Amino acid sequence: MNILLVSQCEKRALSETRRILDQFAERRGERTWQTPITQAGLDTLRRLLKKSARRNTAVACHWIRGRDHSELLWIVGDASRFNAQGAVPTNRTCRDILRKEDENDWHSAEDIRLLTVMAALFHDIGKASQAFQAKLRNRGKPMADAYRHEWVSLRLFEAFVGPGSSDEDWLRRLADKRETGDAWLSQLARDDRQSAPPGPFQKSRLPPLAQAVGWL
Amino acid sequence: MNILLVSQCEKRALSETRRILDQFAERRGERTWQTPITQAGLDTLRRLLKKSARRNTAVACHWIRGRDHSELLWIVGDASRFNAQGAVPTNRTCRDILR
Amino acid sequence: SELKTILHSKRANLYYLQHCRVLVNGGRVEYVTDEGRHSHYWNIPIANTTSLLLGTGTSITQAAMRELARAGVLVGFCGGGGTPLFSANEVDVEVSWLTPQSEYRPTEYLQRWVGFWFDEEKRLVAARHFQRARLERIRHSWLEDRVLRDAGFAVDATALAVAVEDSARALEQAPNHEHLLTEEARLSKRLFKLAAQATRYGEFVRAKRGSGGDPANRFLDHGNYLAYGLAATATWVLGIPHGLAVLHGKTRRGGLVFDVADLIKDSLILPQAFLSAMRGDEEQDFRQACLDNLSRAQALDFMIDTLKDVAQRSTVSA
Amino acid sequence: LHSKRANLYYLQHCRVLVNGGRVEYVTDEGRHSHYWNIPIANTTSLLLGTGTSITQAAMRELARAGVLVGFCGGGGTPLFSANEVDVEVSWLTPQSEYRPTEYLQRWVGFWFDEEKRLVAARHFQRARLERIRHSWLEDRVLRDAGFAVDATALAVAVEDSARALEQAPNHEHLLTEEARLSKRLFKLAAQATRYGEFVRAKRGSGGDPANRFLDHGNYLAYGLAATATWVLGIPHGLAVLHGKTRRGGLVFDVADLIKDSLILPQAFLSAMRGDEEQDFRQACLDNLSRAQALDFMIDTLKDVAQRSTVSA
Amino acid sequence: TILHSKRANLYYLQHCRVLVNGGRVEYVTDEGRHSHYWNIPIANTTSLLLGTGTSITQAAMRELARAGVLVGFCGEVSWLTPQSEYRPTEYLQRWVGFWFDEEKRLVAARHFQRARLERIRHSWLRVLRDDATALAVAVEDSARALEPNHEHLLTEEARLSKRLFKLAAQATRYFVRGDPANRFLDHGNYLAYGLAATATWVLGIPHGLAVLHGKTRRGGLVFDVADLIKDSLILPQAFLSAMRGDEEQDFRQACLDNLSRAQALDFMIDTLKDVAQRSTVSA
Amino acid sequence: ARHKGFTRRVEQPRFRWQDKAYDCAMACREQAMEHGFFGLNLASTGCGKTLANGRILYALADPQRGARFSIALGLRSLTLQTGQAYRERLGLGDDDLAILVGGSAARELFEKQQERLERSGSESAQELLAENSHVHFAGTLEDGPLREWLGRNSAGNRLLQAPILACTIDHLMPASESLRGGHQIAPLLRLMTSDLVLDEVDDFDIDDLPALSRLVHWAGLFGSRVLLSSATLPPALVQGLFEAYRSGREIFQRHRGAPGRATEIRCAW
DNA sequence: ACCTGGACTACTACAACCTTCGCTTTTTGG
DNA sequence: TTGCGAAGGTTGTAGTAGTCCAGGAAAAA
Repeated sequence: MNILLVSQCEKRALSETRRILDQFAERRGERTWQTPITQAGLDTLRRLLKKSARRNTAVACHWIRGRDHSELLWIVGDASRFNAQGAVPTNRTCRDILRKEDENDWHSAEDIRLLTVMAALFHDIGKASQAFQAKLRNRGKPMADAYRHEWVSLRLFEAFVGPGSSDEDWLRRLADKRETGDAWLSQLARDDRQSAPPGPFQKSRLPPLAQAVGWL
Repeated sequence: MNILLVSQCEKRALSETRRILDQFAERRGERTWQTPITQAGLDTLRRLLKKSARRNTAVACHWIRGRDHSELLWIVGDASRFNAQGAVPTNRTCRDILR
Repeated sequence: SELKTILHSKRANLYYLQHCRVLVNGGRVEYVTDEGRHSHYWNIPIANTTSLLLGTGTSITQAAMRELARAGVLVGFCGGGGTPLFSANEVDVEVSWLTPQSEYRPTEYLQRWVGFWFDEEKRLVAARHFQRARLERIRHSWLEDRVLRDAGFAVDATALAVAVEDSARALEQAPNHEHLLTEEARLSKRLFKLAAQATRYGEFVRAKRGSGGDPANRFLDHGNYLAYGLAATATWVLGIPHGLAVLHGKTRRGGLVFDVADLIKDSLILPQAFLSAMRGDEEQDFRQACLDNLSRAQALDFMIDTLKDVAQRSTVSA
Repeated sequence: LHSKRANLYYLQHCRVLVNGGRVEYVTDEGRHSHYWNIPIANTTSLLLGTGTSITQAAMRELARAGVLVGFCGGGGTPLFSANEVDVEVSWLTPQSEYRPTEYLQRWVGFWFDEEKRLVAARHFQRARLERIRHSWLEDRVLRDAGFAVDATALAVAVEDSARALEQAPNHEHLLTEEARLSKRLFKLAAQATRYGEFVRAKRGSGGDPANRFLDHGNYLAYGLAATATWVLGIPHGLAVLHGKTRRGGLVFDVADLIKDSLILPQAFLSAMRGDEEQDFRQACLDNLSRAQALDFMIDTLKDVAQRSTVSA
Repeated sequence: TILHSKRANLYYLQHCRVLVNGGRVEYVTDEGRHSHYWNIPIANTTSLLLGTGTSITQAAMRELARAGVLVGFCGEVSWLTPQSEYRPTEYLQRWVGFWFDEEKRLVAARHFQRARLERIRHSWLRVLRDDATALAVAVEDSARALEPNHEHLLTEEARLSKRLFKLAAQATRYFVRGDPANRFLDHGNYLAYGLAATATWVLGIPHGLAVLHGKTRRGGLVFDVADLIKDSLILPQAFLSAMRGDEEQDFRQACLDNLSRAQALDFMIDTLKDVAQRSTVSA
Repeated sequence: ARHKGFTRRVEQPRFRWQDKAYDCAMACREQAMEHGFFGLNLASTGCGKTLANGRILYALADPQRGARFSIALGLRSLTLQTGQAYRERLGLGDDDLAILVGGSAARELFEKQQERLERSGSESAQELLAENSHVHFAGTLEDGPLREWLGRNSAGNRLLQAPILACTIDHLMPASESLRGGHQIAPLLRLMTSDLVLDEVDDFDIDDLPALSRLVHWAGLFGSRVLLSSATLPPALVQGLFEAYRSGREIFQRHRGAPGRATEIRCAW
């Protein structure tokens, strides 16, 4: 079998490995050897190199198994000077070039941001009711409000969106800044009436995203 | 066929040969490349190396013809670095020793 | 002329990268990894490479892409670890290819191919030819490669002969596409059974959509993508568009890659995946063994030869 | 936006990456670069130029949305690599966001009929001889440039070529007429520029500045035509005028539409002023952009197919 | 550690000093302004040949003998055998028991000639490609001649060598034993003598005792053992190489390759052991 | 980070199994970072499980960046001496381990002030934590990324800053069991940003185990890594808890990490 | 007037880190 | 809060060979 041995040692380790290896192979390069050797020779070479190795030793042995094929047998000493295939890096540096802190992997950050921001802009809208304002200005004995302000906000939002409509409808309507007018408050199904209207969360009342915003 | 290429280049020639050879093979060492290749690609390699060579360039190519046998194909640049078989001197000295 | 001297069918290297950045450094195309307190530059022999698959956490720059294209090397992004790039509902996208456009390819094969793709019956004949070639190659690989036998791949010849003969009988009698697809599925299941038996694996069931957890399924799912790369480069080299699928197009986008990949996905992938799982190896070892095996079997040459033959016979029958 | 019809944008000096599920561009000019107004939908295509990089996650998101991607060269030409467009037929109906094309069917529907190919070649030649007139006569900017075009001789040559083109029975006669018109236009421009006797050396062997300028303009125009065919979806091999054997025929056929009308004046002007390569390249790109060539190439290519199907 | 057959190197040096440098054995050759050090892989070598204009230092001989390698000086050839190693004895005892009796010593001398003839026949029948009837006739005639006294055996061997030389010259189409063929034959003879000395030392038999050339020159056993491979391969190799118009170094590398490809050392050692065993059997 | 006490080997032969578990932690670290973790600890009493838990959890965390985790006891009230004993056994200075003394508050006590405060409509201004609870910590407190919203020195910011926390399970349960107000903000942020260790879980009463299951599910739903610890864990409890953790982990992987990867928790005993 | 090892002493080749700066490429058989 | 790769200059280190001085060895079965 013919093999190729390459050294990447440094400092005194280099002289030692040069001494040990030069007994078996002719020098084809400042750090490369190559020669036809038998199995026993290879085992004894591995043993000898293992015995006297240091911290700065890194020697790799490749076998030219046959046609268009060659394999890495073993690495003696430090294994961080080669990759799995036995190649070596071409250059090195300390300055980070991957700069992998800019990009994160929160795959739903934007959806959360949009849902929250839309929910924030409407959440406390119910505080415009006259009863709430009177309570704010009232200094005397307090009376608990007949309805929570969040429920009023939900009813106002439901009235605005318009029942049974697909998402794009109300989205487009809201986005159009020119459109203004209080003509959509006639659909405010008040819950004080004798007949209790259907709950806003039923299937025919709101589209999906509308319910997602309404829950928040 | 699989080949073994060893670069003895010097000074500026080193960067050029490293640039050319890196297109064709992986690096197994500071000055060693080794990969399978076809005859046409090898001829292109040699021609490209010859074209832009300089005074210091020194490159050698060995062929693993078969089992337990290998041959030297060519050298580009100065052949003083390598001997007839392709090996390289281990040391040099200006001081006469032979006498 | 200079970079493209080596034919696509004689180059040696195929690459699959992860957690790296591809860029040009000092006139060479290299990819940089991270090692904590230092970064390393590794070189890529573009003149001896066919394809390039980029997985998770990778990026590439315009200068690198310009260098790659000049040498006629395909590049494609894929979901890491055998899983598809993007999946949702019935949508699937395994790879997003970036084929070169600065090169000009031969005009004979495209003209012969497009001269029948708009005829149903000729497409059926082409599909039948594809399947016949597949069965022949399967028999060759499983009963004529002594390397697999030495590695420990033993199969009862009689059962294989029975299965292949039954499949050939059923296939050639297929009246329409659906029968062909169903018969191909039947043959696939039978081959799974036989392969599992051969290496004493035990009871095996093939998952779908990369949901498998046992080593066999993961190894097969990863080994699929190498075939995709080889098929893509084989289709490009002849100048045939990826979209003109003949068999699998009904379910995928850019199906011809999948069609031409099937010729090899069972001759050398299944045995090697099973052998590796039996050995308890890991992803890197299986990938290396499979790539060596493909290179030794000269798969790309076979794919190109089959495509040429199918086009020629399609023309001749007319 | 190179072309209004194609909806094709060009990006430079930018890193494309994803932060929290959204594709983001980082470039000088911060959060004011107009790259934030690029509709990401089925009807967009991105071309990345000088100083640019793209992450794998970004292209996952783009593929999810259905946006094609391509890497061009400095300024928008030439094209190095890009995605590929699939066909649209009754069968072959996968579920994906990418919008397919239909012009390959119509193109292949006549490329096998020799006479229809003859008609198409006639249309291409007519388009070229039409555009030569506009470029060489109407351009007030070109008139102020300095090279002086004599109306009489150019009109005589254009009319003679038009007569010859209308009466070409076979392809070879059309090629001969094309060569005659090209030589005559070369001579007219040479006389106008005072450059002296000039020729089109083979292999690009010409050492004179005119030769280098002509080769460079040719390279740029071929790149632009490659972009055109890719956008539309036709293959390069399916030549119309050239021989069926010559690879890349369609690219040169489409490229010829603008070459003799845009490149030719610029090369001689640069040679007269003796400018460097970079300035010449910039001038060619500026003239191509102003003339809105790519739009014209796309429009003509669609028009041929429309006429072929209408006459069917 | 490596069997002498497995070791795959044989050197023939010239105009060089052999010295130890930094614990390694290397030989130095002048070049002009600077001098060069080339290393010798002792653990992968079988023998070493020193030509004209070379010298050695005792510190190098120490290492060479320690590793087991063999050394010798040429311009017939004086060999230094490492005495610091202990070799098997039984083979030597059998060989001396055979060699003590002149009558027994007479037997088997043509046995080696027969083995060499068989090797020639088997080797001639595809490298030399890159008449069968005439070759068979010559082999049969030689065998008939070989199968009364040692002098007749020597004359028969000389006739066989002459016939083989004539046949080789005919195949080449270029013989007389100034031409490059003669010098190439001499160099090949030197190399084969080296291989024979190496094999004999490996076995452990004494070199001085000889078979058929004992009266001819000192250390006749080495020459006798060499003859087997010399006739088998040295002749055609030298003829072809000289015909090619190749320098001495090229011929020598080719001959080393051919000997290596043929596993000649195993051939010679096995044949020597077989001859010894048969001779003991006759006793 | 770089805590020598968790890295130092132990010479006493009775404390070698700790080294074995610590080694297994490195052996399993890589895949746990990507797929999850669900650890068990069945060492019998008297074996000093606290140091084992500290070392094992430290080993999992990436050495380059450091480690974070919290220890919860199944005790109604946590006396200070217990926290200091934990410090001693772990050998951590007062600048690296916060202690949450006391017990949980009553639900109805906050009601009356809320009704009184409802006069003004500022119901969002209620303190995150109860008034009795105090965080015994004296480390860095100036460079809080969330300092703006949580308060400069409120209990919340101190709780969030401390790399290691010791508390009772009743102080984390408001993450999922809270029905009114904003009592679930600080513990929820703690759950997202750190890891979890449960100690003497089977000490819980039978009818409180649903709540513990819900907490474990949410802990697995936000990217933490759980590690129970006791010596009397009946199989049914462990099976139920594993199923809950896996159910939670499956949802999380949709919204984090590389899409498409399978769901293979990395169990250990 | 012998021959190596070791310690000590110059004294160059390599390699990376820091600043600017232009942004192409022959482009031809198509 | 801000691209990408090349060329020129500066800074630091490992690695090579010359000089001179001192000691002269290998431990089975």
